Amino acid sequence: PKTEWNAGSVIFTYFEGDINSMVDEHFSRALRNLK
Amino acid sequence: DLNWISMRSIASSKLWMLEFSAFLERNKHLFVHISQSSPSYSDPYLETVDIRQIYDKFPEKKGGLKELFERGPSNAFFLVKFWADLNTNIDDSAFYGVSSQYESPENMIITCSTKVCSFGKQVVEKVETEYARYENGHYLYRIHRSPLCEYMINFIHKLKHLPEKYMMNSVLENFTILQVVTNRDTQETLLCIAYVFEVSASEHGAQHHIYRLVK
Repeated sequence: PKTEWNAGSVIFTYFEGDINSMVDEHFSRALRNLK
Repeated sequence: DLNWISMRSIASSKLWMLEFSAFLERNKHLFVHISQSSPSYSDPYLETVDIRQIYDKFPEKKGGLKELFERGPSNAFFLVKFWADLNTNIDDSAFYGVSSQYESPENMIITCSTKVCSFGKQVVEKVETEYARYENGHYLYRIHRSPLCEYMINFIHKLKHLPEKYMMNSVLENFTILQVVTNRDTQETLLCIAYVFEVSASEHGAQHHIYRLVK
């Protein structure tokens, strides 16, 4: 996990790509041939 | 063994939630919000949900919800269903924040972990730590205006841009947040709240339902 300190808090990121891509991977899976 | 409060509200024997809000302001709009008032004995028992019913929506094995429940005390565990209010034009540059407040009889140092899970796999986690301030005759913990992960800003922008509310709900059905509040010294789970989401069917307004997790 990637680790970042920002504005008094610690953020752990669990994925290697870009954030925009992360959000898209969720959306595309949720909407793939939905009814 | 301070159970009466926890059967009736979001609280363990050692911490009680006053407020939780996620919002956007340039002025203000609440996506989701919880606000508890002082528990009365005459308040109803919360509804209970069997925890094994939600395990597959949060991480499992080592760092997981099941393991956590088996260890930290069982009266610490709650499930909140939110109906989020995404109907705001403030997003079309502005501040996205989450604020929360807890009271306790004990003076502690607490960490609050909020973890975004997609299809049960963990994605991002923000960890905040807060010291106690004495007030009336309790200790107050106030985690004020913390910015929201860019993951969530991006997610909210895209969630809002979907054309049909069934699609919003499909996106939300495998989206969860897990909040874990811990005592930093003894690391004793003080509160664990599992969040699940739909979008509100009102044109404006956010709603919630609070359940107590069991067994």
